[PDB]
Amino acid sequence: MKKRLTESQFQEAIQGLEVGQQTIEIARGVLVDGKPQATFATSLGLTRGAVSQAVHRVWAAFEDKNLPEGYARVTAVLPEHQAYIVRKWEADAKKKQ
Amino acid sequence: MKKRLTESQFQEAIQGLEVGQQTIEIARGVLVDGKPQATFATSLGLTRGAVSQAVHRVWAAFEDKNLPEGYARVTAVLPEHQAYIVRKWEADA
DNA sequence: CCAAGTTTAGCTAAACTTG
DNA sequence: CCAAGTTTAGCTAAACTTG
Repeated sequence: MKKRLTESQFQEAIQGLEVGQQTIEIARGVLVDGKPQATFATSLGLTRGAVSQAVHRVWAAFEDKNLPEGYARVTAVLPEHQAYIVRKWEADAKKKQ
Repeated sequence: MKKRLTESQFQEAIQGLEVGQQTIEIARGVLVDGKPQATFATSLGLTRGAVSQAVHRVWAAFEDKNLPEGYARVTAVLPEHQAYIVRKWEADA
């Protein structure tokens, strides 16, 4: 019920995004129009898991585009201490609330 | 190519991994016994994609465990400069 | 408790990649 | 070409989480 976009936010999310029209329609109805995921499961004959994933794809896409300014995602295999530091960097940024 | 394992690496690989006996059989058949994926596609009535995925789940598992002692894969969203630092570190291998 | 939503190994399609 | 293998959005099952 919580977790939502504007049309403008939504349009950003789906720009470039490689997904079909069903996914788009489901995500808009849920994220923009505040309708329950369950009415799309029912109406489309789909499990609730499928609908949660559809909504998730558009959600995730929006987040990947709204990372704090200047910030980058990074992944790497690191030795223990260097890995610990990344954990601490993040965790100290989470305990910045 | 062509990626392969002993039955002992294979076991190390899948330890702690949630994986069914079918994925196990396909992965063993291909990575240990050296058989081709197409074999299992027919014998089990699966698509090539499914077999290709089965082999992948185990291979990725092995990869994560043949990593050097203490080494860990990590992911984060950081300020560029800290990301720069992580890339610099990660290059050092 | 309840009902809605989440998660993840594992499947398909079908376009793509490799040798 | 073709044979075999890769990729990834989309789906399920059904345990688990959330409100």
